[PDB]
Amino acid sequence: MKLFQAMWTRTIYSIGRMVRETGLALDRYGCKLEQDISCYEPLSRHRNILPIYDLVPTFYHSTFIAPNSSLIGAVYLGQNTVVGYGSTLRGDNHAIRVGHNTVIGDKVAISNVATLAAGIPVSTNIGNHVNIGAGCVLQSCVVDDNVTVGHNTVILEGSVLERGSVIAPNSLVPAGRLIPSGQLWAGSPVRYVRDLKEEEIKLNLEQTEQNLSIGKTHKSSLIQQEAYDRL
Amino acid sequence: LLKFDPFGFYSPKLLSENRPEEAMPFYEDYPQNDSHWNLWEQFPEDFEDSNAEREAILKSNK
Amino acid sequence: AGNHHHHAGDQADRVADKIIWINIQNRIGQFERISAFEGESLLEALQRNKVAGIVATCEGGEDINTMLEKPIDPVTYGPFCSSCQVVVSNPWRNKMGNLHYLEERNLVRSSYPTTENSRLACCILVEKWMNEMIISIPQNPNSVYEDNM
Amino acid sequence: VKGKGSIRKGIHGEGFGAPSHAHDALIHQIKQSKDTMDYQNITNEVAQNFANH
Amino acid sequence: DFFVDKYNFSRRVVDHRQPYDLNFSINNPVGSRVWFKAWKQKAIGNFLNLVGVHYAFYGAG
Amino acid sequence: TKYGENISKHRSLMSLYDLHPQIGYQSYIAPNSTVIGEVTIGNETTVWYNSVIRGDVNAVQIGNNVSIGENVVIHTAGSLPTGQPASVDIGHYVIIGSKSTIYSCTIQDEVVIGQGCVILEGARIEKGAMIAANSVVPPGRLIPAGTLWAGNPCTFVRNLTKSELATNIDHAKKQLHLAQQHRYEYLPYNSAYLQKSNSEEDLNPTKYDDVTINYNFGDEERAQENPLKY
Amino acid sequence: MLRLRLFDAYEKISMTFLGPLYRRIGKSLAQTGLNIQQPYTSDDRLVPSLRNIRVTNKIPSINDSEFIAPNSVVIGDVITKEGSSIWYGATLRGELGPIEIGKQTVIQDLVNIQSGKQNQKTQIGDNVFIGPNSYIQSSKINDNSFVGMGSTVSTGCNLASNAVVAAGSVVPENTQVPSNQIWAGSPAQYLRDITPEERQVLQEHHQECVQLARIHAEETEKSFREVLNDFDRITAEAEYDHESLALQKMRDLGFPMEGEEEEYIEQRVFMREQLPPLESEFWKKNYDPYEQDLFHF
Amino acid sequence: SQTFAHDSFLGGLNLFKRRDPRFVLDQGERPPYPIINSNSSFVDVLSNFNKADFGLVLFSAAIGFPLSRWVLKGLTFSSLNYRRGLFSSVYGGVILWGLVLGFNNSYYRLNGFVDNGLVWKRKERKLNKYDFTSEFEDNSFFKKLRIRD
Amino acid sequence: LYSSFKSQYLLILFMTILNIFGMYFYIQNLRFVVKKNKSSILNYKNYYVNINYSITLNIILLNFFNFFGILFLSDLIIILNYISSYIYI
Amino acid sequence: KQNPSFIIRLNLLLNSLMVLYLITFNGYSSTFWWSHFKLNNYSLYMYLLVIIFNNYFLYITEKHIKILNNYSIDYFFSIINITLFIPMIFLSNTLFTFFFLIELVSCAIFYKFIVSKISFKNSNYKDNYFSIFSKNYLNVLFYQYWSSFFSSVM
Amino acid sequence: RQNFAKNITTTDIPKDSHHFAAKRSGFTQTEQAPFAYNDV
Amino acid sequence: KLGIAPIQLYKIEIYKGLPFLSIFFYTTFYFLIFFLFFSLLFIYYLSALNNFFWIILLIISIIGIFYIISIIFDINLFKAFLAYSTIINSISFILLIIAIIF
Amino acid sequence: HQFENVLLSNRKNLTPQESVQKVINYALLQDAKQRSRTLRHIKASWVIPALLFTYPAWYLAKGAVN
Ligand SMILES: CCCCCCCCCCCCCCCCCC(=O)OC[C@H](COP(=O)([O-])OCC(O)COP(=O)([O-])OC[C@@H](COC(=O)CCCCCCCCCCCCCCCCC)OC(=O)CCCCCCCCCCCCCCCCC)OC(=O)CCCCCCCCCCCCCCCCC
Ligand SMILES: CCCCCCCCCCCCCCCCCC(=O)OC[C@H](COP(=O)([O-])OCC(O)COP(=O)([O-])OC[C@@H](COC(=O)CCCCCCCCCCCCCCCCC)OC(=O)CCCCCCCCCCCCCCCCC)OC(=O)CCCCCCCCCCCCCCCCC
Ligand SMILES: CCCCCCCCCCCCCCCCCC(=O)OC[C@H](COP(=O)([O-])OCC[N+](C)(C)C)OC(=O)CCCCCCCCCCCCCCCCC
Ligand SMILES: CCCCCCCCCCCCCCCCCC(=O)OC[C@H](COP(=O)([O-])OCC[N+](C)(C)C)OC(=O)CCCCCCCCCCCCCCCCC
Ligand code: FES
Repeated sequence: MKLFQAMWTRTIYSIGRMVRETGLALDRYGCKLEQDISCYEPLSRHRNILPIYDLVPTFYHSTFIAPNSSLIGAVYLGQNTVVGYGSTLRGDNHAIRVGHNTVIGDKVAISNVATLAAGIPVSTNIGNHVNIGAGCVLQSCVVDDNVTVGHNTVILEGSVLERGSVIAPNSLVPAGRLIPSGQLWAGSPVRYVRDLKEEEIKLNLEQTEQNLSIGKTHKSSLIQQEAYDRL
Repeated sequence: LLKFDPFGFYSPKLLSENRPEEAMPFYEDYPQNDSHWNLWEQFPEDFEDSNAEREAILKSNK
Repeated sequence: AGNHHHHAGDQADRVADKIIWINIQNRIGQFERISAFEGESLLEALQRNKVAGIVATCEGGEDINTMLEKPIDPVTYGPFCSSCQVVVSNPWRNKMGNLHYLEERNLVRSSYPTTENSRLACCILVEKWMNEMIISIPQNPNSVYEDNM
Repeated sequence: VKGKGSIRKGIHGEGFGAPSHAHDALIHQIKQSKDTMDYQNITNEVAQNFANH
Repeated sequence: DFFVDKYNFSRRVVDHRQPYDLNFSINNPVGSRVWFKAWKQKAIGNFLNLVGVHYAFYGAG
Repeated sequence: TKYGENISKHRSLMSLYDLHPQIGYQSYIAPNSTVIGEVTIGNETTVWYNSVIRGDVNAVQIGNNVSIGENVVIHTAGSLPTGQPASVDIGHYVIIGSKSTIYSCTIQDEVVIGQGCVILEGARIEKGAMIAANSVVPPGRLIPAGTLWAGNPCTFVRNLTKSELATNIDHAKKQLHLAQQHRYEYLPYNSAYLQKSNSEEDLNPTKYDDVTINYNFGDEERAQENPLKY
Repeated sequence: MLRLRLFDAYEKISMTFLGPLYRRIGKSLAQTGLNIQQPYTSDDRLVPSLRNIRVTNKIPSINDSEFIAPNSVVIGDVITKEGSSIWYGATLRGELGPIEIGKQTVIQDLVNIQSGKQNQKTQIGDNVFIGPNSYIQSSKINDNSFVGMGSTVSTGCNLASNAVVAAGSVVPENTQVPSNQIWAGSPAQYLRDITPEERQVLQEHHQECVQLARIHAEETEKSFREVLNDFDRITAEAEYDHESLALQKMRDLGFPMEGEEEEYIEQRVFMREQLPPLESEFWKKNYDPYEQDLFHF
Repeated sequence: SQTFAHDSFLGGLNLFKRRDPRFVLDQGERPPYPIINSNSSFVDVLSNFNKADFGLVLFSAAIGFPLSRWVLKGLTFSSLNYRRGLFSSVYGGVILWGLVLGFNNSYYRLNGFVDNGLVWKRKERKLNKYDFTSEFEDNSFFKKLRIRD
Repeated sequence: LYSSFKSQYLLILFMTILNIFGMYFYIQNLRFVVKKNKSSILNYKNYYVNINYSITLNIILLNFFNFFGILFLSDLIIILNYISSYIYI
Repeated sequence: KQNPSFIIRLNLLLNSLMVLYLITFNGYSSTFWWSHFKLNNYSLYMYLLVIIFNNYFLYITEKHIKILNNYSIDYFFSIINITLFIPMIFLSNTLFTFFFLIELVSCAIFYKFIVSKISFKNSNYKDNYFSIFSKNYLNVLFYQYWSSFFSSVM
Repeated sequence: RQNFAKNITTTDIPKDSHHFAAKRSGFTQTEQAPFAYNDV
Repeated sequence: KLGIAPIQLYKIEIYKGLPFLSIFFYTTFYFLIFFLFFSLLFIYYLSALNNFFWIILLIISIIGIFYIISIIFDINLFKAFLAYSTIINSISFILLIIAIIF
Repeated sequence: HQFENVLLSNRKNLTPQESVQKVINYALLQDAKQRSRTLRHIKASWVIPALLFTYPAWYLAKGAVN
């Protein structure tokens, strides 16, 4: 029975936690008896990937995840998704799903609200070739494929961006609003600007591809310098 | 009073309870009946809930 | 909300135009000038500005049925000590008016000398008309052992 | 400032007390004109001490 | 041995906080020559400080 | 040379020679977050990841059951033109959105600050007020209690109703259980030291100190209320 | 004899036998518990230091800086001159383009510098100030420039010396900010001309931050033993009394601290002469006793 | 059979085996064992020392090490010399307490309070009218801690 | 109960007067216990509030006995009567 | 600044040893040392009860001192003297010996009140250069001393 | 306030998606953005 | 000596001036030894004089009760509250002692 | 039949409206599954203590009052 399986999982998890507690306490007591100060040292407890019980982040090994970033709870990354330095995907209350070839800029924060009205997902879903600038904030928003969001942009709950939409930097998308496909929107309250051209679309595609390549180079260099754990 | 119609029988009711205004968060309207005698969420019998996304990603990673 | 005269699209008012100035003669004979706001007690303003000479053993008194309510509830216990006394100048003392019986009880029970203009900062509520009010703050007594801590 | 608690240093010098506290004229005089008194200035404190006596 | 999957089983940081009188002559085992030298110096100093007290106590005992 | 090492030397809590931060019970400070200087945190207050709180230039007071958000920078000013104390004061149930910056200000209880806000020194936000995400509160500006403001510079929109105030308070109370869920993932004993390699300095100290007192004196009886405790 | 010998024997036996045994057992138990808890748990890690990251031959040159926050990110071609400060969480991705930071240039917390072009460089002058949560893309910022909190400088911007950008200001792309001018708003526009008092306070604020960077660097750059000593000192001060504090000050001044030394107290408290006044103290314009200025009273 | 031999090193464990929970006997109640010397002086009590008293002293010495270390664990701001001196003082105190217990045991054996190896010719046997513990002790571990005629 | 057993109606009356007055004397503080917010009364050690597990455990044992003293009071009464019976009064 | 935890633990240890002596105690019920002390079951039980309660309170005090140290070693030395000498009162067989024992215990309590901590290192930085008068110390000493005098003479 | 989940799985909520339609062309520089969910 | 209701104000002052730990130890010593021996004076030690003690105890109890009934509601200090709790319990135990010696 | 990750699938052929609707439906279904799993874990956390400690509590109460 599923309930029995869950109960067994909880029991074994608690036993493991108690075993860890006693082991660490014994090590500390041994240090105290041995006049060893190793235990006392204060070192950052930050964990890049933190799993809530039953909510473990999942990502393809091809993805580049900045060691400065932090993935928490139910997070799902695509094939070559790149997460910038210092960006946090809390995804603890609900899940966060990302596409194959998206780029998340540095200092981007993604966190979803507790609940929303009927028919509105309470999880962040991002397209395949999305490019999100540094300093952006996202909450329970849906973004389709081939979407570029400018730096320092705020996207609130229930907001849907269709394929090809572009949002200028330093603009906010009010909660529960639609950004149609192939249009440019700017301003703190987003206002229609114009329809995108093929040249601009190609430039955005090239920009996101360049960001993916830069992420690959960063991953290689960090692995070389031992700053990246070989998962 | 004439306009008042919390349910959607006479005046259509959005699934999204309200229309959010700019400079405000999107919050559900307070229901007319606020009874808290609610069960935990109910699901169909033999409901499939396996973490298919995680399983597929783990299988691909190998 | 309320108690403001803003319309859609107006700019916020400056805090400088809203701060109420209180002039004080310190326990050491010097002069001080501090800022307070309407709706908060003179004791809160003085503690925020860190004015010396006030012990405030009870720290404002009870949190319900407080002396700051304009209609003072008869079931109020009043101040729980007399360690926040301040001497207020007559022009504003007369405007403040007669004392509550509990406040007068505490003031007379004060161990140090008292003046007819003495009042309790916790019992005083800041008002707009108190602008530029002059007070004096001699040293208040220490009640219990915990005051030294 | 190291070893002086909440006292903090300004551009032109370091204060003699915590940020929001009030400056003391007597302490200022003691620091600036230590041991020197041209005349026995009668401040409010001196007048009040005389009255109390 | 030296290292396991993640934990260093030989991890060790020496405690730099040690008492000043560690390795002093007096702290040596009682009855040793170093201890006797230290104790003799301490006793001479104490007697010089308190000639009368040492008399009244030790001689009386 | 100066900055060449493999292991970060970053600590969440730090002091400057007299300025020890104080944190209440059930208050979660993320390991990424930095809280340095004279900073006081109340009970059930949560500071999320990558947030900086410097009370070095002046004191910082944080109330109870408040949320600070992510990528938020709270810092103080040397002084204010009005002569008021330049410390940062935040009341209870205050929610501060991510990407926001707080200068020396006075935020009262139940105030909600949007994501990316910029509150400048001397601002006074009264009880229950709300601020749009990308708005700026200019220095020395008073936001009345229970009012909505938006834009840069911020401009009045409308009054807030008791339902809106209750919703904000409910959100502030709701953040607590998420904070506790995050908290439960850390054991009281840090195991990072077990992953380092012994060095010459570790094996043989250059200089020795006199045993005065161990900072963890009585910790065999102290409760491990906060796992992220040195 | 017997009692102390037993004490020493037990001390050695404990330290040499029980310590290692308990340590080994605890480590094995910790490993077993972690294995049991997997995959629904995470363990502590050695967080990498992302200061001075080298990418494809691009080596940061930041050794000539006063303060670099331990948790900041400096990658690629980032050159900083003497006295520059980079604070907590700042990210300088120099691989996109060269990032030059001048002498005594302050970059506050959570400030990101990223060139939007492929190889366009970011040049920042001396005595420049960039506030927290700022975002500079690619621009020429001359000396003594000021950027406020939460301010964005876009690509191609050129702001001249003594140009002020108000906090919360989004400078439009390809914008020129003349000297001694204040620009504010979003999009940022000219507001007024900097007054001498405003310039003075801006300079004082910049100097204050420069000086504070030294204290921050001193605190952050400490060894494990020094941090442990600081924790011990704070704990001891939590219980030190007035007499203990007075004794600390007395020993720092050089007073006798032993009974046999009490007989030479006068040589350390009274005999030592006082330093004569500086001759600048004889040139003061006025010598009237100080009193609070009763203007506004 | 219920008490250890008084001449053994474990003969000092008979102090914890008592017939009734009283402290002292009544003035006139016969001691459980024959009296060897009612008017015992210090010298004769010392002369009556035994392997049981030596075992009590050895127990005190063995148990004073953990107790001395437990006391010392609350020591701070102490030099090594003072710490060792404090350990010596506490250990000596525990051993002195053991000597006192041995002296008391010797005194009890002289007075017949505890098993001294002798038995009265005619036992004075009670009637166990009130019995709340016989079955409990027989079925429990406490039968060892009580002596029954 | 013992006063009634000894037939002291006046003593019972005065005991009750004192008991009720003291009861209100203790109870009135529950009014002050109400606070606008949650207080911070814990000492800070290592930048965090210091909560003592040992004192909490002792308080918990005291709380258990305070709640359920009636159940086990017979044993305590037996022990106290046993102690007092040695006194020949 | 030595923490008095070791003094408190020493007091607990010696109280436990005294409890062991009482548990193993034997003898006849009578008076000793010139009929100035009574040795009977009720008096011994009172002694044991006082010792047990003192031990428990000392245990709680040790935990509190580990929490925070605002009490000197002389404070707990006075507590040690009180704990050592106060249970001997119930062994009194005459009002004369009772008076002397209570006088000794009163001196010990006066010692405890004398060694009370006076000045604290608090967060109030406003009274550095002003005189604040607190009479609690003198009031305690005065009232304790005169109450002891009246009780003793009567 | 209420914390239950709106999106139930026991059955599909009856809805009409044609009463309200979202504008997707012909915008102005002063008009607000349309709404994403328009089911009644 | 004890500080019972007729003479209580000095006890209030002592409690005001004492630390919490001092009160913690002093209440234990007081109740467990001083007051217990005071009770045993009438119960066990000086039992033959109970023909005189009863009236004195009754008068003291009545005077103390009628004197504190109003004072216990005039205090405004935590130390005063603790001291008056001790005083009220002392009076109650004195009434119980009268009942016992009856 | 077989699991399909709609979010990671190719939706370029469909119109943007159909693409967003499919993504929303897929997100809702996955969120419902996650909700079910977490609710089951909460239920297990409820059941375990009951089974483990109900009889000890009854034993304690029975011994106390009988
Ligand atoms: C009559 C008038 C009164 C005076 C009489 C004489 C009394 C002498 C007492 C001992 C004096 C020791 C020296 C004191 C020096 C002071 C000055 C000084 O040094 O200043 C610097 C000194 C610091 O320098 P320091 O180096 O750290 O310490 C000094 C020494 O180095 C280290 O100091 P320490 O104290 O740590 O070390 C002491 C050690 C000094 O070190 C040594 O010399 C090495 C160790 C020698 C050990 C010798 C042990 C001998 C034991 C014999 C037992 C025989 C039993 C036989 C039984 C029968 C067998 C068949 O010497 C001892 O151990 C002395 C023990 C002697 C026991 C004799 C027992 C006689 C029993 C008689 C009756 C017998 C009846 C039965 C007979 C049956 C016959 C059949 O200042 C201090 O702080 C010292 C404080 C000393 C306090 C002493 C008092 C403690 C108790 C206070 C009680 C208060 C009242 C409450 C109790 C009420 C009753 C009293
Ligand atoms: C109906 C009204 C009822 C009113 C009741 C009023 C009182 C209720 C509350 C207090 C009751 C006593 C609680 C236990 C003592 C407190 C300390 C303690 O044990 O916790 C620390 C310790 C905590 O350990 P940890 O947290 O791992 O480490 C702590 C430190 O880190 C490291 O720890 P450390 O190394 O610093 O210290 C270790 C040591 C620390 O513990 C101690 O040192 C003990 C401190 C208390 C000493 C006085 C105990 C007196 C007991 C006799 C009855 C009177 C109780 C009066 C209590 C209040 C006095 C003011 O631990 C122990 O060894 C515990 C042993 C406790 C049993 C001692 C029994 C002595 C009996 C002596 C007389 C025998 C009869 C003589 C007859 C003679 C006839 C001629 O406790 C435990 O390990 C177990 C805790 C959980 C189970 C507790 C069970 C308590 C049972 C109480 C039964 C009471 C009598 C039966 C009911 C009577 C009414 C029907
Ligand atoms: C409340 C306060 C506390 C409780 C109340 C206080 C009680 C006060 C009254 C106590 C009276 C005790 C009297 C005991 C007298 C008998 C002693 C005894 O057993 O002697 C047996 C022995 C004699 O044993 P005997 O009696 O068998 O010998 C006679 C034997 N016949 C008859 C057969 C010949 O006594 C002695 O030989 C020595 C006598 C005393 C010598 C002088 C000692 C002075 C000690 C001064 C202090 C030293 C401190 C050293 C410290 C060292 C470390 C720092
Ligand atoms: C048939 C053959 C039978 C042969 C039997 C032979 C053995 C006879 C002796 C058995 C002794 C059993 C253990 C006794 C108690 C040991 C206590 C101990 O070591 O704890 C150290 C401990 C020291 O602590 P610790 O060593 O547990 O560790 C402390 C660790 N920290 C501090 C971190 C928590 O002592 C205490 O803590 C006690 C403090 C209060 C003082 C209590 C004094 C009690 C005195 C008891 C005397 C012995 C009574 C024996 C009764 C026998 C009745 C039959
Ligand atoms: S604070 Fe005590 S009366 Fe005002």
